[PDB]
Amino acid sequence: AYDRAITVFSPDGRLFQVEYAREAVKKGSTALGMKFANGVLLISDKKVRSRLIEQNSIEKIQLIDDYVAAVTSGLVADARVLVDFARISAQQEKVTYGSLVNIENLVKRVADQMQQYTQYGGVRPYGVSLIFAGIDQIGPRLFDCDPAGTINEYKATAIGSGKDAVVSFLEREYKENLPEKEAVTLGIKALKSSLEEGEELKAPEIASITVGNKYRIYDQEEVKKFL
Amino acid sequence: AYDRAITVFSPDGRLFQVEYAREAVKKGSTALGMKFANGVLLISDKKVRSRLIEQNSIEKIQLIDDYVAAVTSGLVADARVLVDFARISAQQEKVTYGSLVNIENLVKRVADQMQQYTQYGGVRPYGVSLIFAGIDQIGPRLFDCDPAGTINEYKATAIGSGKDAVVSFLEREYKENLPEKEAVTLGIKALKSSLEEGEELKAPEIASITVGNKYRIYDQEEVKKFL
Amino acid sequence: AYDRAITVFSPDGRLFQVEYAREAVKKGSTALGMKFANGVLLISDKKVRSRLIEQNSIEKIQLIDDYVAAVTSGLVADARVLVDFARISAQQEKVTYGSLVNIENLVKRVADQMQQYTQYGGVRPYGVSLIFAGIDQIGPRLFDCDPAGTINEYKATAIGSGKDAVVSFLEREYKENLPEKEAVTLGIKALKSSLEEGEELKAPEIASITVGNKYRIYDQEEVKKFL
Amino acid sequence: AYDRAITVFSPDGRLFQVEYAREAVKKGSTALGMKFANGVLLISDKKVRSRLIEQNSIEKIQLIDDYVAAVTSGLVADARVLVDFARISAQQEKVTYGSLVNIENLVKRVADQMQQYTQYGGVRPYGVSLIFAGIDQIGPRLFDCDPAGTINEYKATAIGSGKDAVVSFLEREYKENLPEKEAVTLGIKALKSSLEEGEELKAPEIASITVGNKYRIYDQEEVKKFL
Amino acid sequence: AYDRAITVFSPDGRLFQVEYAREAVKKGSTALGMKFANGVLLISDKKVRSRLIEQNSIEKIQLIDDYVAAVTSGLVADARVLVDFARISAQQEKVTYGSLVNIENLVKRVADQMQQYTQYGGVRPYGVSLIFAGIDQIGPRLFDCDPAGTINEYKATAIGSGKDAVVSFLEREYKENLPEKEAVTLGIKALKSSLEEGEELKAPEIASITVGNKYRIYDQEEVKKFL
Amino acid sequence: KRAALIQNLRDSYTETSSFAVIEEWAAGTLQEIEGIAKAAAEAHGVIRNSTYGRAQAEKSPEQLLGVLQRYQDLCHNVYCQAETIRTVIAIRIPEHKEEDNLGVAVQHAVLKIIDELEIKTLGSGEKSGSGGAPTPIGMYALREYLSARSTVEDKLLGGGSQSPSLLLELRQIDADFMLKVELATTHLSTMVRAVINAYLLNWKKLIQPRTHLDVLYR
Amino acid sequence: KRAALIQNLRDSYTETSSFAVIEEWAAGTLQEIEGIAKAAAEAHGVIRNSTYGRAQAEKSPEQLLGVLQRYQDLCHNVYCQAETIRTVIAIRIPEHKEEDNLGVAVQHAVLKIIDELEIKTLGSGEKSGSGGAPTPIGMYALREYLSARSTVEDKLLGGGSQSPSLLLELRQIDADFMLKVELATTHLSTMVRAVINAYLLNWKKLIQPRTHLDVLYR
Amino acid sequence: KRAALIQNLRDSYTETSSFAVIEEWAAGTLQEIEGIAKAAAEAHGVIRNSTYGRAQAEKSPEQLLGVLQRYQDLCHNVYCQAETIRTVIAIRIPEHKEEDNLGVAVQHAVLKIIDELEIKTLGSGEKSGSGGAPTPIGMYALREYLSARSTVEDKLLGGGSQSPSLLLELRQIDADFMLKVELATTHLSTMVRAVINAYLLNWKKLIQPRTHLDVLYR
Amino acid sequence: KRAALIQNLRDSYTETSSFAVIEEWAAGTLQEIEGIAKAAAEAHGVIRNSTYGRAQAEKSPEQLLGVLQRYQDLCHNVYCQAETIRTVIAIRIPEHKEEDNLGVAVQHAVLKIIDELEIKTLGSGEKSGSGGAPTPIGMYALREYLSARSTVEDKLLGGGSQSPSLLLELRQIDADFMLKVELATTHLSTMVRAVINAYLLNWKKLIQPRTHLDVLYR
Repeated sequence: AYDRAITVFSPDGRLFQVEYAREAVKKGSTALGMKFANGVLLISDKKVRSRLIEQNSIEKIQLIDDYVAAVTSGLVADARVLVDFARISAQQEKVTYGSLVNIENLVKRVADQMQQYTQYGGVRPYGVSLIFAGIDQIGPRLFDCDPAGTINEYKATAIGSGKDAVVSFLEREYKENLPEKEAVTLGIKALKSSLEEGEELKAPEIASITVGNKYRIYDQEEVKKFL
Repeated sequence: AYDRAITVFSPDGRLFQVEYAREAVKKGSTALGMKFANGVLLISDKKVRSRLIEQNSIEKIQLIDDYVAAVTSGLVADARVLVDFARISAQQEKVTYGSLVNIENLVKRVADQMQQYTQYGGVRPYGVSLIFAGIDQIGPRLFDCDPAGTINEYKATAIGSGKDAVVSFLEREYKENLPEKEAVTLGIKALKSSLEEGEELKAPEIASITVGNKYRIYDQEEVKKFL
Repeated sequence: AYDRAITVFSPDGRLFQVEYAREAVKKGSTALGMKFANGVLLISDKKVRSRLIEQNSIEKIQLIDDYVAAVTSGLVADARVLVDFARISAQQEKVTYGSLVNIENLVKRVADQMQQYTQYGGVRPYGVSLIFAGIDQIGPRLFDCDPAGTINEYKATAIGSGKDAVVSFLEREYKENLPEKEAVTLGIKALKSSLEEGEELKAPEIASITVGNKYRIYDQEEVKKFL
Repeated sequence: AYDRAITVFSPDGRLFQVEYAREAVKKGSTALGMKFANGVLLISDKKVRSRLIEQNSIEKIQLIDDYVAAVTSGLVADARVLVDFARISAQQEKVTYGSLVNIENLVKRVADQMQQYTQYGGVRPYGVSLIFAGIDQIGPRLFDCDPAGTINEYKATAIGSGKDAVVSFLEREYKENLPEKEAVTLGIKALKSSLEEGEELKAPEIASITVGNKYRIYDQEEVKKFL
Repeated sequence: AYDRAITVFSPDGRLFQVEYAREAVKKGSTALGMKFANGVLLISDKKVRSRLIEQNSIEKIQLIDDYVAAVTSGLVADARVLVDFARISAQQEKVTYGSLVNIENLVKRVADQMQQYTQYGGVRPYGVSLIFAGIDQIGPRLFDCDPAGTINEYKATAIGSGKDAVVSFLEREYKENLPEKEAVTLGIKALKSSLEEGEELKAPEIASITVGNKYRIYDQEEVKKFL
Repeated sequence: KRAALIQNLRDSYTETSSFAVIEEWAAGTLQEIEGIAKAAAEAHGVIRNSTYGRAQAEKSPEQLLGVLQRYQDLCHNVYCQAETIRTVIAIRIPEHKEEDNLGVAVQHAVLKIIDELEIKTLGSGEKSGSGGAPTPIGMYALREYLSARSTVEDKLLGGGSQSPSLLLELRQIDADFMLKVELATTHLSTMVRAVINAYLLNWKKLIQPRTHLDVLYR
Repeated sequence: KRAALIQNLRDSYTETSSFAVIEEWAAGTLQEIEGIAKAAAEAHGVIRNSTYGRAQAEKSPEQLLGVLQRYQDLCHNVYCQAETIRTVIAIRIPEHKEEDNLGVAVQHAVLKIIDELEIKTLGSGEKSGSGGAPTPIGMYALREYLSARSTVEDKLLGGGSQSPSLLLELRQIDADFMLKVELATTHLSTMVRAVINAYLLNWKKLIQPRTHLDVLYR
Repeated sequence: KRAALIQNLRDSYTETSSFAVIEEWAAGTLQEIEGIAKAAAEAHGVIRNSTYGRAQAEKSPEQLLGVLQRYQDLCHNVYCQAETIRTVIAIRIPEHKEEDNLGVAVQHAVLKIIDELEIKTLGSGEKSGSGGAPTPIGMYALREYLSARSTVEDKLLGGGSQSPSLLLELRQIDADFMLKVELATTHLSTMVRAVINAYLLNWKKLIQPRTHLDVLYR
Repeated sequence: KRAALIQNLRDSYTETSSFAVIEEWAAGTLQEIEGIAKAAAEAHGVIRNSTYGRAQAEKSPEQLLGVLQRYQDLCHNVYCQAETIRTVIAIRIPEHKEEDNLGVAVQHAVLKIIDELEIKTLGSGEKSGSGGAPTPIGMYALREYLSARSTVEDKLLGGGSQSPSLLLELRQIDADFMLKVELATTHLSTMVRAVINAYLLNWKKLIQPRTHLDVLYR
């Protein structure tokens, strides 16, 4: 078979090793983002693993700068290395031009790195998907990115195990330009949609940013009022 | 078998990995270009995937400069990387000589990069075809380019899944030197020809350029009047 | 078996990957060249593929400089890269010495590049043959060159699918020092000889150069008068 | 088996890929050289392939400088690259010391290059043998050199298909210090010895050099008088 | 099995490729060295192959400098490349310190090179053994060296096909501090010991050096008086 | 002329020849099989209820002979039709090469399933291999039956045989041969459906197992 | 229309057809098998206690015939049901390719275990292969029995036979054939459970052995 | 002289020898096969309609003997002709090497399909292997028939035999041997067409399985 | 002395021993085979024309015995000669190594084709394997014939047997055994030619399967 090496096309024109890299993404917990009235938000599930782990330790929403955030899903080591790359790439743009004008280009620079590892032998792809959300001179922006290096801009999207349940649910309920407080509810509903059989939804992370402002991370007291 | 490595000829003299790379191109949506009276145009199908994806996000016609455009079909990550390479390559020609005199040479520089990845071990070919259309000191120009690095200049051509239905249809109806408004109709007919059994054709992209002018992208309101 | 890698001799002392590279050359359309009275000429078949392809686009005789031309046969992408290399290599000789004194050395430089890719692992041979024809301080010159890097100087030769029919036919009819107009006829007869069963010979390309002059490409009106 | 890679010893301490490289040498036409009274000569068979090939094109005796010549047998592309390397290596010795004092060292430099390609992976050996003949401050010199990088100095030796017939024949007839005209006859007899059953010997090449003089290439009129 | 790659230990901790390299050494003709009263000598068999090979051509005892000599056995190409390396290495020591104080260190430098090629993939070991004999500030020295990079200092030793017959015979007869003329006899007896069934021993090479003096190579007239 | 010979071969057994077979298999053949299956199950019911005496060894039951012949008739048409499909493929196996055999593999894959149908499911050969005969009953079912019964009949007639079990065996030969037909029809149906699906999904490459793309060379 | 033909095939043998079979196997079938196992073991007890005389060669023991026919009846339903499962899979084996066969392998894997059930465990073929018949007793158990007994009965009746061991063999044929049913039922049970598990864990890919993700191309 | 010996061999069995065979197969042989198929099917019709009595065991049916001998005659010519093709290839199998065997493979491929024709389809060997005999009926068809019938004839003549099924078997032997010929002819036709195609597509390399390009060396 | 033992072996079976055999095969043997082929075909013609009665079961046909003995005599010489060739190769199989076996492979390749001739084509073994016997008739052809005939003779003599088909079988045994000889001779000729070519193209390496080049070491 043709699935043993990143540089080998199958006869139908498939890079199987990329597609398998994508299966790594499904093992992550669900996260979603959606655009609303003059703003964008991210929500991410926290599968608590133990009393003994610090909670404000590795949670999944990471600020890239003051106006841009990201959620990841997939191999955690690779997510880390990509977030840190995204952060350095944003600062390079700021040093060259004094401001990040289009976030699409930060994402494009990250996606380029990811694609590069699907064309040369002797490296494996990054087993990660990302969502990028933030404000720029175009407006609020929501993007995703996968192991292949593939970009899409969304109004709402999800990543992780419960992706399909959540994209399926927003496909039916999502409305443009809700207020912040309702978007967040709609998001929480979508997330609840994805669990099986009367299973608990413990406190997720939520972060939001609205035009003219900086990012704000909801603290878990504020987040509870939506459960 | 002899189809596991880009550097290995079959006994009949075939590079199977290149041919498989070409199968990746067939999975893209159809796009076409054609020359007309003092001009050239591109049309590309938009298979809408979801309400939730931003429409003015990744659509497939990309300006390379003000007088040159491209459509791609195949792996989207690789298309991106090649369009951006094409764009940089155009600017290098402009800085060396102050003007892009022959577009054939921009295409040749891109095609050369693509061929280079079909001769060295340790890299895989780009799974993309491109169409290049624009005006230069020779006149209007229409080219295509494939994973192997193979160039052809056309009067009309297509790329993507529905390539054959479309090339077949233009082989019978295409006339040189139509007016713009009719070329666009003929194009839409060609595209419709390629769908199976009373299936909808949603709004495609259309971009055109006529001698002496700059490129213009039809907005979807103007595009509708041809459906 | 011993045919999976360019760096591996068979037990009889054969590089099979090089021999297979040569099979790529046979899939190209036929082309021939011959020396005549104070001149040399090239002729090449044009298998027209479609109304929709531009004819003065990729045809196969390429000037290397004003006094030297080449036809190729085999993989078109590799032909292109080798013609462009040949062109650069001619200009280097001209900048070092102010004139291309012996064409044998331009060919030798190209053949060397070709041979170099039949000795190192991690690269595949160029799947192309070439014919080089032109005038220099020795006189009129006609050479060929293959994937292996092998050179021969000819009075007449061919390359492509119909090579054997044509080399067989010139082996019987060819005479040294014909006039231009008769050499061209003899050539066309040779080429016709190579088709099967009352099959059409559409307009080929013909280019000629005679001592003291520059190259001239016959335009298709002039070429017709020999059909 | 242990014959798939140049870097792999068999269990009896054999480099089979080198031995196979040597089989490439046997497919070349026969050539011989012998020392005589104050001189040395080379003779090489010309298997004429066609009326259409130029005769004074690739024949096999090549001057390295004015006092040193070489014949090759094996892959022609590799022969070429080695003769050109030998020529450049001779000029380097002349620029460093103003004269080629011992030819043994030119051969040693060439043989070293050839051996180098029998120790590293990722390269194949050169499929060529050479004979080097010339005059230097020691006297007349005759050497041979094989794919393995092995040197021997001879009074007479041969290379090519008919090596064994010829080395067998000289083993019985060869005398030291013949005059030029008789050495050339003896050589031709040796060569004839190697053909099977009343088969023609067409005009070979002969080149000779005698102490105090420069090399001279017999023209085919002079060569005929020995047939 | 574990014998296909130099970098692979067998489960018993064996590098089989090295051991096989050693089998290359056994195909060489026998050679021996022995210490005597204020001196050391080398003797090497000459298996004459043909009237037609020059005798004072490749014979096996090579001076490294005026006070140090070597015999080799194994692949002749690799012997050459190591002797030439030994020679350059000796001159480096002389340029750094003005004198070769301990020969052990010349040998160590050569053995290090040989070992280096038994630890990295992509190179094969040198298929050679050497004996080094000479005088230095310690006294007369006799060393051997193998494909593995293994050094031993000996009073007497041999290398080549007949090693065992000869090391066995000197194990019984050898005495320290003989006079030169008797050591040479003892040597010749040892060598004769190694042939089978009333087989001729043709003229070997002998070279000797005694404290305070330079090396001297016996000419074959002097050597005969010991047969 | 050689190209003309091949062309005459292929013109005479086209893809509509083999498609024709598959349409019949999805409609007519599967229904006739199921009908045989019910006839055989019904005849089994009759025999399960009968007590057998020497009376029964003097007459071959025309109900069972009926079922069995009907089944042999179906297997005959199915074998002849399988061979049409097999011909359509076998004459389009292209030039032998060590490459471009992606289609040739589809051909060898499907031909192999048709071999399984004919040789093993329909049990049509003289001597079956050391693979055994996995099918409950062959084509030559009628013959197997008459033969198995006529040995038991001889022993029971001739002082006959006084073995009480031998009398029951006569009955069991009738019962079992009807069961064997119910089973064999079920198994044949699966195999017929399997082939219908194998063919319809793969036919394109069964006819054209190579495409001649010459677009890289000039 | 070709897609319509495949669709009619698959609509008529859905995943509920095969799941239906598996529910029955977990509830009804395994219980009916165990019941047969206990009937057969009880009949073995009776025979271990009996002393046999010519009296016994004049009558076929209706207890043993009873057990044996009951077992044959189960094997019949299990074969017919196995074939439903096998049909459901066989008609969803997708286009032949040299790639994306991760699902196809699950299919071939589970079909192979159903082949093992039908051919080897239920011993349902005419001639078993050179794999032998590893099952203690086939479907055609009743026939094997009557046949083995009726030869011994002939020899004992006819001056009968005076062999003391031949009389004990008649008994041993009854004993062993009941043992063979205890053993075969135990072994069948394992295989039925093995298939229940094989199926329930793998069904998703048995139906959709490929997913058409087109998300990398545009 | 050694080259002369080989040359005499190859001069006497040229490519026109083997092409000759293939033209006959495409025209004459396939038609004669089909004719035998119809004769055998017609004779089957007659026998399906006959009621058989002891009358029939006193006479060997000259219609069936006719069909069977005609079929044996065809198989004889086809074997002898297959062997011509096989000879043409076998004497052009070149020097044994571990390289340049791309042509040699085409040879071994086609020779293998002619083996399959002769050994397996025509069933021409004394004892067939543990591959079984997959062909419905061999060359030695006439002999198999007379032998199978003459045992049934003895039993029915001699007090004959009173087995009602044994009488029907006599009939079934006639019926089945005609069926076996319909089936074998169908299967033989496929194989003959397969070979026609194998050969016409591959002949070039069957004669010259290597080309001596010396163009890289001097 | 060990080298002297080997040398005596090889001196006594040289390449001229085996070449001698091959010259005879290309001239004498192939012609004697063809002659047997025509004698056997002519005898077949006679028998196809004869009507057979009890008269024929009282006399063994001396024409057929003639053909069959003549054929057995040829097979005897071919076997003994094949074994000369085989000896010439087998005693030159060199020291066992895991290298330099390019020649040894040519030896194993040709020895294998001589095995095929002797064991399979001439059918010279006691019991043939599970490869079957693909040859139409063995060496021990005379014995097979007499044996097959003498059983039919007994039944026809003794009140003889009144089977009409048994009488025809006696005839068919004569017919078929002559056919079997026509076929076997054709097949033997191919194999004999195949070996002639195998040997002439490969003899150099059959004798010297290794060359001792010591030119790289000193």
